[PDB]
Amino acid sequence: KVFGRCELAAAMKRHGLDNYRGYSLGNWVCAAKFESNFNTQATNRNTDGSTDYGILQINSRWWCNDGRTPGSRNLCNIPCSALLSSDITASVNCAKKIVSDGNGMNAWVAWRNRCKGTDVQAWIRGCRL
Ligand SMILES: [Cl-]
Ligand SMILES: [Cl-]
Ligand SMILES: [Cl-]
Ligand SMILES: [Cl-]
Ligand SMILES: [Cl-]
Ligand SMILES: [Cl-]
Ligand SMILES: [Cl-]
Ligand code: NA
Repeated sequence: KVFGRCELAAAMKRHGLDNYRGYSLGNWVCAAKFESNFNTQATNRNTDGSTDYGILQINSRWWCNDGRTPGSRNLCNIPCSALLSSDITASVNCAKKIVSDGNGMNAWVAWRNRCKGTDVQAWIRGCRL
């Protein structure tokens, strides 16, 4: 599924991400824009052989099982395929564990490089939330 901007803002609010760990909804929408362009089916292979999955590009190195990332963990206790669903519940539940892990949203390098410190409220501007 390719979400629209306000459609994703609304889904992320419905699943309790807005202000989760103090990160306003615009931060989460911005992170999803630059990680996946709002596409739930996005996958990207890392140099180290791990893969990133879904709207928030969650990595098989730590968070999900894909069966092809040696020495990896599955800390969200999910198949990485669950992160590619039209329903964002698994991505949101896993993202909540990631952002709790101690470095906040810096875990998402695209958030650090493209969203952190910017006018992230622009991402939810005009949305009926
Ligand atoms: Cl957009
Ligand atoms: Cl915001
Ligand atoms: Cl594996
Ligand atoms: Cl594990
Ligand atoms: Cl699995
Ligand atoms: Cl959803
Ligand atoms: Cl933080
Ligand atoms: Na894994």
